Formats: sequence, C-alpha cells, structure tokens
Amino acid sequence: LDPLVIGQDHYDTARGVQYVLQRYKELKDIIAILGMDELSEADKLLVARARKIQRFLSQPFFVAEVFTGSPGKYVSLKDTIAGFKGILNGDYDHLPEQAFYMVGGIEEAVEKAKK
Amino acid sequence: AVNAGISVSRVGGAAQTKIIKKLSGGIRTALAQYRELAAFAQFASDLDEATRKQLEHGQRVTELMKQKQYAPMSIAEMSLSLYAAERGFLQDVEIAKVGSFEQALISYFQREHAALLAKINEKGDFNDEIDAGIKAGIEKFKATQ
Amino acid sequence: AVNAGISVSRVGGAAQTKIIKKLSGGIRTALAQYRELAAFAQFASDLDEATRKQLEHGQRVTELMKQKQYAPM
Amino acid sequence: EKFRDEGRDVLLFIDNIYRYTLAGTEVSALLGRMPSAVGYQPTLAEEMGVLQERITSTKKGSITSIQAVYVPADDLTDPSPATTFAHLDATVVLSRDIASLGIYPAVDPLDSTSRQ
Amino acid sequence: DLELAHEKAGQQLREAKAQAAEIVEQAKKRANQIVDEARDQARTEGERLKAQ
Amino acid sequence: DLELAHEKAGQQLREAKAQAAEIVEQAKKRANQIVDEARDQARTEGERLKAQ
Amino acid sequence: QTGYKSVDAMIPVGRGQRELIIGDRQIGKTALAVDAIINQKDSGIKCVYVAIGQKQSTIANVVRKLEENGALA
Amino acid sequence: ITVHCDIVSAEAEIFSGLVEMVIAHGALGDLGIAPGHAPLITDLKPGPIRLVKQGGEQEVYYISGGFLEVQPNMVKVLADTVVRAGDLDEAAAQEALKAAEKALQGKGAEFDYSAAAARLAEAAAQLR
Amino acid sequence: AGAKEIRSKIASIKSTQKITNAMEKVAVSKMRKAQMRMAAGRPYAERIRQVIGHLANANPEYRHPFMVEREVKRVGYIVVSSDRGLCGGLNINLFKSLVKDMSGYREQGAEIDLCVIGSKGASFFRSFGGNVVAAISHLGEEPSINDLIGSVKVMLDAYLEGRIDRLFVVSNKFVNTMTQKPTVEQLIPLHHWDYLYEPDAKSLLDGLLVRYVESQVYQ
Ligand SMILES: Nc1ncnc2c1ncn2[C@@H]1O[C@H](COP(=O)(O)OP(=O)(O)OP(=O)(O)O)[C@@H](O)[C@H]1O
Ligand SMILES: [Mg+2]
Repeated sequence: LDPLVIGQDHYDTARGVQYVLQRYKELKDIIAILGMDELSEADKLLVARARKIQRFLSQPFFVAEVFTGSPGKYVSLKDTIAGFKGILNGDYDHLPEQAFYMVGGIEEAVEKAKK
Repeated sequence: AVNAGISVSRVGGAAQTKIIKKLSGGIRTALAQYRELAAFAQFASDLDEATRKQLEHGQRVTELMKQKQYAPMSIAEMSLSLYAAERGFLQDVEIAKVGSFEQALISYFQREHAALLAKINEKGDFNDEIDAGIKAGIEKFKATQ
Repeated sequence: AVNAGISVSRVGGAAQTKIIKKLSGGIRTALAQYRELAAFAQFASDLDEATRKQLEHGQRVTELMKQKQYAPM
Repeated sequence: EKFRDEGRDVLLFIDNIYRYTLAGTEVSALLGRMPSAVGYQPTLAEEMGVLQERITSTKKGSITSIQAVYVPADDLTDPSPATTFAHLDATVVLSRDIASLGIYPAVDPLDSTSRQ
Repeated sequence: DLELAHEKAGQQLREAKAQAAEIVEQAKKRANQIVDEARDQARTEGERLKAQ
Repeated sequence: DLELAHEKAGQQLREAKAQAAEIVEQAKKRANQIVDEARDQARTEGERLKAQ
Repeated sequence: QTGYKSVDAMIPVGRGQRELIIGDRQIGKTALAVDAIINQKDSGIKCVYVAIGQKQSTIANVVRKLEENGALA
Repeated sequence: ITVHCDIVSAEAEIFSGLVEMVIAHGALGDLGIAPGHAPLITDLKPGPIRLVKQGGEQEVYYISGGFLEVQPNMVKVLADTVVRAGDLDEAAAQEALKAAEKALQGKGAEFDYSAAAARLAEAAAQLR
Repeated sequence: AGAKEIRSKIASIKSTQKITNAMEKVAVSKMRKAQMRMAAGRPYAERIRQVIGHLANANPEYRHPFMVEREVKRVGYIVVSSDRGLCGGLNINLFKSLVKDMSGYREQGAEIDLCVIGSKGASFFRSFGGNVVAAISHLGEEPSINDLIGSVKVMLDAYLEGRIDRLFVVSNKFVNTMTQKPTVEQLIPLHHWDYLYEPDAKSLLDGLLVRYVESQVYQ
C-alpha cells in the first residue's frame, strides 16, 4: 500500500476509505446514547457513507455458497477502485444502505436498489 | 432459547432430509428480520406496509419455534408447522393462537391424512404429490376446523 | 469525609443514648433523601413543592454534618 | 447425618459458605500447593463437592440446608460464587426496601428464585 | 323492499345457524379423538409400570 | 331490521366458537385425568406385588 | 433428528458431526441433549451419556427420565 | 341585579365574574351595558373598561382594542395583548419578509428530503 | 485494556446518567406549564368561532374571501418546528408528513409557498432548498401572540391578493403524554335573533376572521 507500487488513484481511494471508517468509529458512544440526530450536518453525511462502505466491503464467496445458496462473485481491482471512489465522492448518496450488502460489483448495487 | 443469529452447523446442510431442507430456507431469514424489528412492536402500528409485513411474519415464526420439554416431533409433524409458516397460512392467525393452531393442525392430519404422514416419515422425501397433498389438507383445515 | 451511604455499625441503636437515638432517625432519612435528589439541585426552580421541601432540608442537614478538627462536641 | 439416620428430616444452617472456601485457600497455602485462577486453591471445586454432596434426600430421611452467601467485589463470575451456585436449588433475597414498608419476612418476590 | 329485506335476512340467518351446528360437530370429533388417544396412551403406560 | 339480522347472525357464530372451545378444553381435562387414574392404579399394584 | 423444530430446521446435525451446546447455567443445555438421546430410541442409533462433575441427585433424575420415556434400554 | 362578564385575551382570561354594569369605548361611541341588554357586537378602541358591582363599584381594566359581545344574560370582551394598528402591524410583516434568509434558490421538487427523512427515521428506531 | 481506564469510563457514563435522569423530570415540569397555557387560549377562539358562525349566517349578502374556495394551482404552508434538539423524532415525523402532502401538489402541477417557525424548520429548508417567504425563530418556551402577527400577515396578504389558493398549518397534536401526532390542518377556507352590530357587520367580519386565523396559529 505505497503510491510508488499501486499508483496514486488506488492509494488515495484506500486512504479515503480508512479516513471515513476511523471518523465513524469515534462517534460510536455519542450515537449509542443520543442517536444520529445530534451530530453536525458534516458528521451525518460521513456516517451515511461509512455505513455504505462497511456494507460494500462484504462479498459472497464461491466456497461459501454451501452456507447460503448465494452465487459467488469475483471482482477486479478496476471495479473495486471505481465502486469505493464513487461512494466516497457521493455518486450513490441516493441509494439505500441495504443495496450494498452482498453485491459483487457497484453495478449490482445499482440493480439491487431497484427492488 | 436457540440464538439463530450466532448458532450454525458447518456440515449439517448436506445431512438434512429433502422435505425439511426445502421448507427451512425461509425460517432462518424470517428470524433475522424479527431480531432487527422486535423492539418496534410498541409503535409498529404506524410503519410502512413492507416493514409491517416483515415484522408480522417474523413474530409468527418466532412464536411457532417454541416447544415443550419431553415432546419430540417426527419429520411429518415438523414439516406441517414449517409448511404452514413458509407458505403464508399463518398471516390471518393472531400471535396468541399460533401454538393452538399448530397442535390442532397436527391432530387433524393425524386422523384425516394418516397415510400422508406415514409416507413423509419413511425418508422425508418431497415430490409434487406430497406438496399438493399438504396444501389441500391445510386449506380444508382453515376452512372447516 | 464520612460516606453515610455505605458506612454502617452492626450494633446500631443499642450503642446510643436516649436523646441521640431519638434525634438521629430523621437525620439519617434526610441524608438518604438528599443523596437521591442531589442531581436535581441545579434545576430546583422547576421541581414540585414537596420535592423542593425535601431537597432544601437535605441540603441543610448535609451542611450541618461539617465539623472542625480538635473540636469534639 | 445421625439425625437423618433416625428417620428424620433435618435442617443444616451454614453461617457463611464463603468462609469455608477461604479456610480451604488458607490451609492449601500453608501446605505449599500451587495456587489456581484468582489465587484460590487448586482443589476448590472438589472441596465444595465433598461438603455439598452429603446434603441430600436418602431412603431413610433427608438433610436440607440454608447457607448464607457472600459475593466478593459484587462479581457473580468470581470462582467462589460461581462454584457455589452449581450446588444451590433455591435463592432467597432479603430486601432493605421491603423491610422499610413494615412487611416481614422481608423477602423479595421478584429477585428470589427456585429450581422447583 | 320490506319483503325482499325479510327474505334475505331470514335466508342468511339459516346459513349462520347451519354453520354454527357444523362448527360444534367438528369440535365433538376433536373431543372424541383427544380422549381416545389418552385412553390408548394410558393402556401403554400401565403396561410399562407393570413390566418395571 | 337488516342491521339487527346481521348482528344476530354474527352473535350466533361467535357463540358457536366459544362453545366449541369449551368442548375441547373439557375433553382435554378428562383426557389428562384418564392417564392419572391409570398411573395411580399401576403404581399401587406394583407396590402390592413387591411388598408380597 | 433431535426432535426440536428450531434445531432440526436451522442447525441440522449429521451422523459423525461434533456439535457444541453452549450457554450460561440453568437455560436448557441438559434438556436439549437428553431430549436428543430420547428421540433416538427407534432410529437404530445407540447412545452414551457421560455425566462429569454433576450432583448424584441430578444423575438419578436423568436416569429416571430416560426410563419414563423408554430410552434407557 | 347582575350579569356574568368575562374579559378574555388570545392567551388568557383577564377577568371573570358577576357585575351590575359594564362601561366601554365602542368604535362609534361610548356604551353602558346592564343585565337584560339586547344582543350587541362592536369593535373597541384602546382605553379603560369600567365594571360595577356591590363593593367593587370601580373595577377598572385597561384594554388595547378588540371586540365586545353582549347577550341578555352574558357579556364577553375579546381583548387584545397590544394595540392593533397599520403602522405597528406592517413593521412586523416587513421584518418577517426581511428575516427569510436565502443562500440557494431551490426548486422545491427535490427527492432528497425523503432519503434523509428515511435515514434519520430508522436511526431514531435503533436509539430505543 | 487497563483496569484504570475502564473505571474512568464507568465514572464518566455514571456522571452523564445522573443528569439525563434529572432532565427527564425538568421536561415533565415544562410539559405541565405548557398544558395550562394550551387550556388558557381555548375560551377566546371558541367564542370567536361562535360569533363568526352566527354573523356569516345572519348576513348572506357578503362572503369574505376566506369563506369561499378558489380552485386554482398555488398553495401555502405554515410549518411549526422546535429551536432546540433532544427530541425523539418530533421534527423528523413532521417533515415526513409535510413532504408526503406537498408531493400531491407538486405532482398535480401546483406551486408552493412556505412560512417557517423555529430553527430546525429553517435548517431543513436551507439545506434542502425550500422557497421560504416568511420566517421566525428563537421564541421563548412561553411564546407571545404579538410575535406571530408578522409571519401570519405575510401569509394572509398573499391569500387576499389571490397569490395563495389554500393555506395549511403543519404541527404536532398532543394525543397523550406518550404520543405526539404530526398533522397538516387547513386554515383560511373555514339562536334566531340578530346583534345590533354597532359598526358595519361586514367591517366586523373583515376584522374577526383575521383574529381567528391568528388564534389558530397561536394555539
Ligand atoms: N423447552 C422447555 N420448555 C420448558 N421448560 C424447559 C424447556 N427446556 C428446559 N426447560 C426447563 O429449564 C430448566 C433448566 O433446564 P436444564 O436443567 O436442562 O438447564 P441446564 O442449563 O442444563 O442447567 P444446569 O446448568 O444446571 O445443568 C428446567 O426447569 C427445565 O425443565
Ligand atoms: Mg446440566
């Protein structure tokens, strides 16, 4: 995970994902006692993206098909960077967070949101 | 007291009998939807149609899963309870009567469909003839008992 | 710095004179009521009259428990 | 045990079962045995079993026991309370609040429990 | 209108009283089944205690 | 009169359902006692035989 | 087959599997395992029950329940 | 002889009780109301209303305007908390128009309101 | 990790729990103070409605623009919201009901004007782009009717000028201490003896109706 090995685009995307997840982790106790409504408008936007990022990191495996019947998915690095970059930039702010759970690629999240 | 959220079997899916294997797929997901919505029962009268139906089904499957000690059920008896819940025959039954409905339905099939229970108990097989035989019996039960 | 909430004597009233045994019953109760109402003290103007009457008494009994060193009564 | 064998039902009161556990820890330390988790004697469960297994109902008569229990640091998971609870059939909880209402005996109907 | 109302009212009340009797007969079939199963259960239980 | 006829038809079915429930519960109580009668009789004879 | 709707439907057990029963004290762990043994009486599977560190009165009650249900043989 | 009288504002009751005479400033001229008076409605100009009763022969209350309503067995003064006039009335409306902060000229046809409402409504359910 | 830091967390949360338990009793006390202020406003509005009903029936020759409906495509809303937070879904459920009813007009091709009371409503329209025409905020826990005169007048003038076809007020109804119901309520489109009507009966009506709408908004 070095700019000289993976290139600036992949490096900045991975750094952006870790920044959002770290900031969401710090809000855990505030959210448990008072809920999301007492957070600033900037924190509310970040929490919504953090919840989508956590779900988009999930993936149905081919060896795990026996446990759930759900078909396995293989995702290229190109499709991985494109999906997380789009979520960080807000291209999917209108999709519900359950649309990103157990979907192979960002296109499958767009199709799942139509159900 | 079985905590479905964390309980799991790594090799039992390949061992389960055909009838219980086909009817149990919807039971696991219905309890997950219940655990996520169970605290809302005090205000659920004012929610969307989809969330209301998911919660109402989760409550019925949760009530159906209760069982007394020293009272084991055969493949055919468990199959009736699972079929009634998976195929939606409990939607018009109140939570307080799901247990009464189950004991009445099993008692009814034991006198009116004894040959079908004997067939299911051999090896827990599930063909179109058995599926048709079960729905015909449950529909006659709902319409007359 | 005696914490009357957790401090206790198993002998109790058997080790007290008639006057101290009679007068201490209300003071033990007053300190107990104050420990429960202490968080509400910063909002006393919004409380019920009966609750405020108990809080005001609890504060005075709590203040009365203070005493200087080398000055036994 | 003598009164039980006369064909009777007997009550055995143990002032504090926690002190029985501690006396075993003290004796085990004097004898130089290697201490267990939380510093209790390695024989903690066996010493409790040797005492508690004699208190039973037999074909001639029975011995029933009422034992006061102390919980160290209010921790119900501590080895002494945890080893003791494996042997109890009922729990009677006395309440300071119920005694203030002038109700006697001051037993809590919601905190008290029984396996029967 | 008054005659038609009485005909429809009377006819539906026949259906309700016929249905009420049919419901009670099915309850009597159930009641006979649960005491038959208990009488046969009791017969096997007494056989178990005598063998024991 | 049509509203009153519907109320009478509704009462008839609810009263039949309440009667059916009582019939089933009374049969359950008789069934439970039938097994207890047999158990007490079998235990009594077992004690008589072993004492002899 | 354990004979329980919840276990046989969601947590199936196969011949030769090791399935852990886990939880706090007094919540049906013994009940679930003894009922699984009772359900095997007509299945052809032979059973072994090992009681480790249990009270003698508890072991005697489990044996009484095995014969009352016809599973002891 | 007496008639029941109440002086009431949009916020609370100013007076309520039995009186023998009520004197007030109507928009066309002053009036004296007594028990059994015919039904009357009028607009009141800013000034003091005088009530008369045994012992309470000079109970005076200042009113900022409003309406007077009379019946043969009841009297009602539908009072005002502050003087209502165009020069005072218009300044508040201009302030309300001036206080309307604007940073973006939104179309009002946004769908986002529903997404954010659903996001927060579900979060408020996890809180209990 | 360490037993020292865990004790500090327990103490921090216990200190917080003591003050949230105190604030619950403070909220109840303020709720009782508000319930008596609701009851004190009822005897005025019910009498104005009784007078309006009689006068409008006794004088059929005149029908104030508020008492007749114009079937055209433009509507107005007065939105009531809190200034402070710590509310268990009060504003969220209200805005959800507002958006639900507003969409019916947006889809029917009708234009919408908004009046806003409270900082939470202002923040919602400022962030989502609502076209607010009049606004007020930072009112006390015991508000005065003179503060509402401006915001209500702007909304009434727009109806009198024919710019607004219907006007509604959006706020929560006190069903019981455990239940607050969000509602949208219409405003503008509202014994055989006569009064003496000292000034013109038509003039009285033109004045009484304005006091009635303001009393409904204040309540
Ligand atoms: N399905 C059930 N329906 C009703 N009661 C039940 C059920 N299963 C267990 N119980 C009751 O739960 C209580 C405790 O059960 P059990 O003794 O099996 O728990 P345990 O966890 O194994 O206890 P222990 O830790 O002492 O061994 C008993 O009263 C038992 O009869
Ligand atoms: Mg056990």
